[PDB]
Amino acid sequence: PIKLARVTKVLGRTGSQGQCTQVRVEFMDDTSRSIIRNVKGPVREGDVLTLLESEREARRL
Amino acid sequence: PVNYYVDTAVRHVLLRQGVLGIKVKIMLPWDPTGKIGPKKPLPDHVSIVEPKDEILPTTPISEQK
Amino acid sequence: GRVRTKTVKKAARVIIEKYYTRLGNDFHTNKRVCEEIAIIPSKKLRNKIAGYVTHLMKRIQRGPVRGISIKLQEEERERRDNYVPEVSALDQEIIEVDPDTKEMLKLLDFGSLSNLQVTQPTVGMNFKTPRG
Amino acid sequence: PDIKLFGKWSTDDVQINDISLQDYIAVKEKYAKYLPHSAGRYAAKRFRKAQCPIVERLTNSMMMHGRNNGKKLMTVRIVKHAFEIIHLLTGENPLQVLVNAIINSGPREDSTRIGRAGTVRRQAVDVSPLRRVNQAIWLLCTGAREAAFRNIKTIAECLADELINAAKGSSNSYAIKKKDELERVAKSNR
RNA sequence: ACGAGACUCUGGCAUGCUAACUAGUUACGCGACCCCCGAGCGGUCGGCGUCCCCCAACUUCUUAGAGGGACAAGUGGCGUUCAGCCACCCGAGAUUGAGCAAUAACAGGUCUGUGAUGCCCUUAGAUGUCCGGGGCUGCACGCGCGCUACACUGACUGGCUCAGCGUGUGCCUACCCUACGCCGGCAGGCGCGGGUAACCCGUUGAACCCCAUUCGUGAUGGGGAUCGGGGAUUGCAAUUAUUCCCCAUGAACGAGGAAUUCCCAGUAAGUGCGGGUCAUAAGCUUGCGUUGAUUAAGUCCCUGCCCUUUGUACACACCGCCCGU
Ligand SMILES: [Mg+2]
Ligand SMILES: [Mg+2]
Ligand SMILES: [Mg+2]
Ligand SMILES: [Mg+2]
Ligand SMILES: [Mg+2]
Ligand SMILES: [Mg+2]
Ligand SMILES: [Mg+2]
Ligand SMILES: [Mg+2]
Ligand SMILES: [Mg+2]
Ligand SMILES: [Mg+2]
Ligand SMILES: [Mg+2]
Ligand SMILES: [Mg+2]
Ligand SMILES: [Mg+2]
Ligand SMILES: [Mg+2]
Ligand SMILES: [Mg+2]
Ligand SMILES: [Mg+2]
Ligand SMILES: [Mg+2]
Ligand SMILES: [Mg+2]
Ligand SMILES: [Mg+2]
Ligand SMILES: [Mg+2]
Ligand SMILES: [Mg+2]
Ligand SMILES: [Mg+2]
Ligand SMILES: [Mg+2]
Ligand SMILES: [Mg+2]
Ligand SMILES: [Mg+2]
Ligand SMILES: [Mg+2]
Ligand SMILES: [Mg+2]
Ligand SMILES: [Mg+2]
Repeated sequence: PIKLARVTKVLGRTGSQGQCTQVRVEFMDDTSRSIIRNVKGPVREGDVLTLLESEREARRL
Repeated sequence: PVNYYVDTAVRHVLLRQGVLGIKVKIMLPWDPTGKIGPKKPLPDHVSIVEPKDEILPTTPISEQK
Repeated sequence: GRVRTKTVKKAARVIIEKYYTRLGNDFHTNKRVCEEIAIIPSKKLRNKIAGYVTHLMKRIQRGPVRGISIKLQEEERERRDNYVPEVSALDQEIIEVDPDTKEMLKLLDFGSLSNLQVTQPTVGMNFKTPRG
Repeated sequence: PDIKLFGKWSTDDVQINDISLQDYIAVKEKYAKYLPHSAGRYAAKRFRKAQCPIVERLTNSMMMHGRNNGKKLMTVRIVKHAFEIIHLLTGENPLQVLVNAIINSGPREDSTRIGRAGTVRRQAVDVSPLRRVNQAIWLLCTGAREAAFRNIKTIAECLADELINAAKGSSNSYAIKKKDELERVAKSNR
């Protein structure tokens, strides 16, 4: 299923050239839930991300 | 400040085996008058004056003259 | 970046040292005082010096600064430093001592003190950090 | 007073069905303008182009290629004609069609490359809403541009067809094909 | 202490100051035209007075002088609560763009810029210096900087409507910028005036752009190479076509392999206009405007350059040193 998540805190810049951004995201359906995600493109705190597959987690720096 | 604080001169002298070149640079001193130096100071030189002595007031005194 | 070069900082510190009374927290009054007292051949340099003087004055009002010290501030710190309690903190009606301390006092013919109270020493001798 | 794009397209009835993209599409009351031409300074600061109305963003992105750089009045005319054609074909507000097309065209999961000049390996990542809007507009403009080239068909008609197909969700559009391929590659790079 | 910053020029703000017939505005008179259904304290006027005997005021717009103005100053966060960073209010502006630029070096370029210059060589059958004619451009082929295109977001034919930076009659020195009238279809030719210049060209009627017309995916009315025949200007001289104009001819080219360049806001790109060269003269360069974006507010992956640690049998410094046939 497709899920929506809210960006709580921006963590850092990842990638070979720094193209990706590592952030912390909390699910809308369950406010207790929180994971770490890699986002492509400009992103700031409060943005809403559409997770097609919400089980994957990213290796934080 | 190089334009008005530095005086430059380039000369050539012919010696037996060829030409020698001479370069001379002189940095002028600051002079309030324009006789032997630039009138204006260097841009980054700040001169803060020493405060004068002030008598500490003790009792209100009214002087009429 | 907005880092101030050492020229601005040195001029501001000297101005605050010499004319602390005339300055305040207003940038415009400070910049009017600076041109009165100091010789700055530039308008932008004067504005930078005044803007640092205002920040430094606010910092001084918050508390002491690591750098300059004002004569009035030093004199007031002397008054704050002559603070004296009504009673001495050394005065105690009962002072607890170990038996070895009492023996040391006795060897100096001071075993007749009434303020002394002998406390039981710790039973176990374990005062070292566990090596590992 | 009521402000309508080109004097005839109202903005009150338009509504956005995506919660994520609500903060990055500017079509609503305070972003309602008469024309998609404001000479604004939106590129001065980061994230400031999210306040630019979406019609003006389409107009800006339609000034390609280099033979059409700076010709923004022709682009405004093209957008006006395309909206007229869309209203005639579908019968609904062209602004709603544009919003639906931009929502449907934006990829949701992408793949980031780790490439030694010849061989490339990739890993799946997420796409921020602003990049989704940017890529949707770029894909729509590219599809219209490639459709109009070397063909007896006005650029306005091709743009209208591209927008209608993208809003409908049909695979006949360039943007939907590109989005599907990008998402398939991202899925396979998990 | 030098470099960096500071500094100088430049671009943005001032209805506050100074003051202007080689800049204007407004107002008032005269005049031309339109509406006699509203004729008016009416509209348009880059049409004429209002300084010079007397017949208006004033710098908003134009010029350029003196000063002001912005300092991370105010607020909220994050920071050792420091140095400083992020966001926001107010504000013309919260990072305009250039110039100058240290200690030390390179066998970097320049003797073809110099009456800068040391040594060689030549000097009357000249390597001096003039004159005449050629060459520097010669074409089986490779390599760079560029211009024009491959069209319909186009081409063609009309109509409408907007700039800025600058130059202009020259010691020798011959060669300036051009308004207006007539002739020619055009390149041009005749007259007759202004300007040594905020005075004249000039209100620099620029091009893209805008509004209509024709064409209709056809190497086509896209593209304009290569050629034929005529006409005219500069020159003492145009052939190996100086340049320009007119008919005719109508090539490759349908977006470009490996590889590779430049760029973060009035920027990239599109589009014209000045200056240099210039008797004749821009596909180059150096500047100026006009239309005007996509993307990014990061990193050390590629490339390169700096630091710290570390190893060295290198010091002409890895293009090194060095071993054995
Ligand atoms: Mg077409
Ligand atoms: Mg004025
Ligand atoms: Mg050499
Ligand atoms: Mg030389
Ligand atoms: Mg020589
Ligand atoms: Mg020589
Ligand atoms: Mg030469
Ligand atoms: Mg001869
Ligand atoms: Mg000859
Ligand atoms: Mg040659
Ligand atoms: Mg070159
Ligand atoms: Mg080229
Ligand atoms: Mg060029
Ligand atoms: Mg056109
Ligand atoms: Mg043609
Ligand atoms: Mg025609
Ligand atoms: Mg035309
Ligand atoms: Mg043809
Ligand atoms: Mg043809
Ligand atoms: Mg001929
Ligand atoms: Mg020849
Ligand atoms: Mg022809
Ligand atoms: Mg040019
Ligand atoms: Mg020329
Ligand atoms: Mg050349
Ligand atoms: Mg690197
Ligand atoms: Mg070793
Ligand atoms: Mg060593």
